[PDB]
Formats: sequence, C-alpha cells, structure tokens
Amino acid sequence: GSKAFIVTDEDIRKQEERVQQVRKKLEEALMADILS
Amino acid sequence: GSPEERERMIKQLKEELRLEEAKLVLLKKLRQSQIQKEATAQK
Repeated sequence: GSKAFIVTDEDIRKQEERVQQVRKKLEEALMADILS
Repeated sequence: GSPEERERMIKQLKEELRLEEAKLVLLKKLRQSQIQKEATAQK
C-alpha cells in the first residue's frame, strides 16, 4: 500500500556515491602508510 | 599518537566497506528483479 517501500534510481545513486567516499579515505589513508 | 590506532580504523572501515557494498549490489539486483515478470515475491 502507501506505506510500501519503493526504490528510486536516484536514491540508489546517492548510496553508491556515499560508499565511494568511504573507499577514498581507505585508499588515501592507506597510501600514506609511511607518510602518516 | 598510537599509530596502530590509525591503522586499526582503516581495517575496520575496510570490513564495513565490503558489507556496505554488498547491500548496494543486492539492491541493484532488486531493481532489475522488479522489472522482469512483475516481482513474484512481494518481499
């Protein structure tokens, strides 16, 4: 019904973008094993 | 400065990253699962 759950194309994009940001801090923070 | 603490955070974020992504990939399948033949399951 109205209280149903519908996934939108955009909402999904925002989810991927959020995750991508986390990875950045992963590879970046990792690339500084000696720098940091 | 507990250098190990900094590395620990990276490892922790790495694990959650995999789980966080897993759900994302699954969600994508759900979208394509509702396109073909209705959506069979309602849940």
